[PDB]
Amino acid sequence: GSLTEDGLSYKEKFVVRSYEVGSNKTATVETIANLLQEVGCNHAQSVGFSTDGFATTTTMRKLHLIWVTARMHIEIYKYPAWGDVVEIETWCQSEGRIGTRRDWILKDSVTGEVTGRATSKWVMMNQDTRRLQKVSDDVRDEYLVFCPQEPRLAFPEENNRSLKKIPKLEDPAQYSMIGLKPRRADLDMNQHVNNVTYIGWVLESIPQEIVDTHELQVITLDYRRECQQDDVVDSLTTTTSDSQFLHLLRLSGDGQEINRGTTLWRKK
Amino acid sequence: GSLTEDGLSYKEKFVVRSYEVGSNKTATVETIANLLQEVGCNHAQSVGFSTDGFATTTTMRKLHLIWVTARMHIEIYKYPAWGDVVEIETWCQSEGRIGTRRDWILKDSVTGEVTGRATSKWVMMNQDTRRLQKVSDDVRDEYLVFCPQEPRLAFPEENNRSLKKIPKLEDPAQYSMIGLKPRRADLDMNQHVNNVTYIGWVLESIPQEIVDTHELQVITLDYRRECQQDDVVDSLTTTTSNDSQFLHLLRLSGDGQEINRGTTLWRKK
Ligand SMILES: CCc1nnc(NC(=O)[C@H]2CCCO2)s1
Ligand SMILES: CCc1nnc(NC(=O)[C@H]2CCCO2)s1
Repeated sequence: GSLTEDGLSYKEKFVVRSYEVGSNKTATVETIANLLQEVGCNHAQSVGFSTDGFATTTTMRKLHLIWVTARMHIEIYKYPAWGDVVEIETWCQSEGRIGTRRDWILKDSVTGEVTGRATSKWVMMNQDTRRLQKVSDDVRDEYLVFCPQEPRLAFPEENNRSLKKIPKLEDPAQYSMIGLKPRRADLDMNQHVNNVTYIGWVLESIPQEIVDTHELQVITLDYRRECQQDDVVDSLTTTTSDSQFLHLLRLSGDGQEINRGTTLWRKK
Repeated sequence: GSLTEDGLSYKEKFVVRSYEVGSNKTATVETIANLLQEVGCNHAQSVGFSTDGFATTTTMRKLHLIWVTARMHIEIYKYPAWGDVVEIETWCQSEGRIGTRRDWILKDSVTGEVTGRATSKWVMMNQDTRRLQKVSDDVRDEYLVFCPQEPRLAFPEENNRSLKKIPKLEDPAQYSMIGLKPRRADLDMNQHVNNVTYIGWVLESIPQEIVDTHELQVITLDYRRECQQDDVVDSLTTTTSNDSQFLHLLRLSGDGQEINRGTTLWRKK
């Protein structure tokens, strides 16, 4: 993998591994989300960022500032099969004072066809107090030299699926998965729970019958609070409709919300 | 990756991914175990076996027979870091009428140094009734043409760590992790729980303080029963011992039915 000719985006190819496929003989949504995170880290390293979960840059590290995700939106049209080669292109962009946006384009390396696309919103915050102090003009200069100056959006459509307000799930939930805990495989270098784990936990409340008759097409997820290593999560789901669902992840005890989102599934 | 010049073993290189590393800034033991399974699958495809995790041959598929693991033994001397290139060499061998043995050698592609090695015992079994059976002549001749004829062992030593009898953990356990469940990421094409998941569940009862002051050197695990998709596991551990050793036990919560038992040896950083 490497930065493109203009240095304003990053490309990388991946072969789909045998342990990365699920009950469809094709890659799982956690494999796809993991591959997005991998190409995002390699892009951050190729431009001088911190390589950890946050692409910190200088003066941000001086002020104990980190980039945290607020929203993840993934759309998949064709899940790659075992042995397939998938090319992913990622790029960074400034969203004024609110934060950053990271986009991805998934392609089949054989047919050159777009088989998926993703978008994410990142907010700036203090690593210790966790307060979203997204105020810094000189910090914006250190990352802008790596972003395309003209807008380049994976989902360009005016007021699309990635910019929709997600409501809160009313109790009782139609489907649920209680007692979900992270394991050592789900933790990073600083022992924080991987962003891809939350996606997998959201889908643990989808019934097996839906997974056996449908394929996941769209997933919009909002990150409200981070799940600690010793925390326990409850996954909630209700059919809002193709099939559509409303999701909610909360701490098993107090019922403190960590995530909320929507999923759209298609018949096979 | 490809079969070697003689066609009796398989080699493959892997770059360590960012999501594959843990608290040590190096690959997790589940990443290592996953890479062994990946090169094992590619070796099985390159010689004509099934790629569903059972390495099934023509006659085996006709009689509803599959290959299932009975023991896993992994030894790691240096965990690869993010961005490192690790070369793994795997090969199969017949163990008479008991079953098969699959071995691995892990090397750093830069220094050519051996940074790990693994061994596994595989028994033949009816896919449906789960009854183990002795390897017949028709089946044996179909897989022997892919195994080296002279013995090639990753752990050659006379009475090594990979052929030791593992005892059963007496209650109460010193450490424990209750309510472990598999997720959709842990299931294969036929919805069976991945063999690497059991290794991760065994290590969930090791205290965080041991993980923060030591690195896992050896792991011997025995597979007694398979955990179903809707099953829940209890992980048990007791210190048996610079180095630290433990005894492990995985069992179902609703009955205490054993699925795994093993030993782990850790060394100071
Ligand atoms: C879908 C899950 C994720 N996708 N991407 C992730 N992370 C990243 O791309 C890197 C670059 C920004 C800092 O972290 S998490
Ligand atoms: C450590 C976990 C595993 N290591 N290896 C595994 N599987 C394999 O190598 C292949 C060989 C044919 C059967 O499956 S499971």
